[PDB]
Amino acid sequence: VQIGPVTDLHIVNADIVPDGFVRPAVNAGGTFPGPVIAGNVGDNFQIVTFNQLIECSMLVDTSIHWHGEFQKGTNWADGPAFITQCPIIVGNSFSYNFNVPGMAGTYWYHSHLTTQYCDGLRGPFVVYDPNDPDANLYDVDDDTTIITLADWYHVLAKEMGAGGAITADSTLIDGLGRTHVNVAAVPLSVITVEVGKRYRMRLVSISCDPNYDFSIDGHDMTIIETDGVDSQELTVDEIQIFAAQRYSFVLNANQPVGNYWIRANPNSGGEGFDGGINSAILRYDGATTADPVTVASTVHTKCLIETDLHPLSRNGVPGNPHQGGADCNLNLSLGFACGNFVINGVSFTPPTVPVLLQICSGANTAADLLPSGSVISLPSNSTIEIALPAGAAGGPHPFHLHGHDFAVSESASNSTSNYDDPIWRDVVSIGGVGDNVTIRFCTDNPGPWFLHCHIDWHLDAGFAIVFAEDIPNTASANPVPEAWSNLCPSYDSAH
Ligand SMILES: [Cu+2]
Ligand SMILES: [Cu+2]
Ligand SMILES: [Cu+2]
Ligand SMILES: [Cu+2]
Repeated sequence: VQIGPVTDLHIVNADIVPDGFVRPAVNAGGTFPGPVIAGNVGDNFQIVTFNQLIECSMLVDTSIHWHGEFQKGTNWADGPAFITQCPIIVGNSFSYNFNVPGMAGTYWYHSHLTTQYCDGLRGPFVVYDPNDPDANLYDVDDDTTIITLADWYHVLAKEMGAGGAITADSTLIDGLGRTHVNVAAVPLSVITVEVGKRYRMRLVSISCDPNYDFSIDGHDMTIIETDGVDSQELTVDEIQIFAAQRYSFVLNANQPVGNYWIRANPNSGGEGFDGGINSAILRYDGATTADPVTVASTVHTKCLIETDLHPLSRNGVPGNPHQGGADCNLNLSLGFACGNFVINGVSFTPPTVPVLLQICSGANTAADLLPSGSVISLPSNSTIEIALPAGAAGGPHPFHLHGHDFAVSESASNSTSNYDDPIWRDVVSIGGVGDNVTIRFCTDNPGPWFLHCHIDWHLDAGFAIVFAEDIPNTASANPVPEAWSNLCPSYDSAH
């Protein structure tokens, strides 16, 4: 279902059984995944989030992030708990009121408090471009062509331990799928196509953890969008999609009428497709209603390599064409030890006062801000470079920056930098030991912006820092509604 751009969104508890196993959940909009929130580029979004949570097992507080939305001038509406706001308490509501100028494409929204989004609060967010340069490449782009991939757990997030290797109990495609262990024959999702039509498939990772090897038996996929960024056409037969990444791909339904397996193999949890785990069904109108009997190609011959992607627009790369050819170039030490992750030797633990409130209250520099050593200040209108050399315990880590997208100057498993025409995106795999994934952006958005691994269990384990961008201009750029100012007093009073 699609709602927005002006909408209510109730946050409720519900037991659900997507793989046949009932357990508690925290749901946005009553459903799993949440309803698609949609608008057109430049629209004003006004999302009234009513917190009606009762089940403490998964926390009754909440806070919602709009993933890949820049939130310029509205840092207060970003969502990360104790970064830009205190959580909303049960019984209250809060209006996320923001614009999306300049942005179109496929996004998502999730709880940004603790590991709550694992427990169900996740859904797609699409900004339609009425002048999409890609439009002519397909016949169908609508709610039926959104494909979410979700890891699902039989153990409540709050009880995961942590960390501590944690693994999912099934893979859900459009909210249905089968349990990895003692697989029960429960309903699979169907994606219906018509012979000869081309589809804009919007592939959304709403994963708390695993990355997926995504493929469709017998069919090609032509990538045209990555994390909101129109790309030149790239035809692949497999897509490794990491947590919180998005791709639009054109599917040309050019195979014989029939049933074809859709496959999403996670990097942990159940391996293979026995009993139809890691599966959904691509069904042609006119096919018998039966499970597919198709097989994957023994070797995928054109799998997505990220260095093959290039922006549709002439984005280029900011700054100078050599490592550290930036106004402010950074290299972070990313570590894991004794169950916790560190950035520059500091594991992230959420502050009592949100970083935004700290700045609004009078803080002027990173040194003034809590948590100590968990904030790096950035000057305005400056080319930033961030190298994120991998090696920390598993891995591969999908790093994500709030309030910005970025040029991927260096990709996973390839030590050749691209300062000419690399894809821009908002979440990127930093690959493996010896890799040196590197990103560049320009500081044109004052506010405290989260940078973290998007494996939620790793975020909770402290793999995060805040870029406090243009601290002196942060209050003037981001005026707050009284409801925002009411959040922390209500929250602290209740706790
Ligand atoms: Cu996110
Ligand atoms: Cu985000
Ligand atoms: Cu990680
Ligand atoms: Cu985040």
